[PDB]
Amino acid sequence: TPSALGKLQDVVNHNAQALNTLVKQLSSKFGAISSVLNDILSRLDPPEAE
Amino acid sequence: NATTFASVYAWNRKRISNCVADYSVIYNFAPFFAFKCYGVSPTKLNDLCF
Amino acid sequence: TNVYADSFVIRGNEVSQIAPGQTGNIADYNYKLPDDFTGCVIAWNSNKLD
Repeated sequence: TPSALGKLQDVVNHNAQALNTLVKQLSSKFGAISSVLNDILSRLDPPEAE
Repeated sequence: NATTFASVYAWNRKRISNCVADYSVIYNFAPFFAFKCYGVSPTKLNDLCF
Repeated sequence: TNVYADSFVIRGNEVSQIAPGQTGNIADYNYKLPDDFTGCVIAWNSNKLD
């Protein structure tokens, strides 16, 4: 039976799915014109960049 | 430095490529009461590519 | 606490250049305001006088 230790495997899967999704959240343009900070400071001035 | 532009309905698009544009050389022309940039600042142009 | 009134003349279409976090030959090479500025800026006509 390959699904015998699913209770334990779910743990390491959720812990991975918790961080992996947390990495994709960096692509989320939260009310911003870009999700990369270096692109903002390079395209806008500090007053409008902040 | 052109003599006569076109109408608002027949505006003439002037494609520009394979060059290096020093936008500072535009200010020395007629006054610019409005130099608004909606995606970037009017200063970060000489540091970015297009 | 401490108020200072800095003054200098500009011949018209250059007033928008004096702002915290701005670049140019009149900003990096002439007069620069800080990024943590706390004050106000003024600009006005002085025809007959000058």
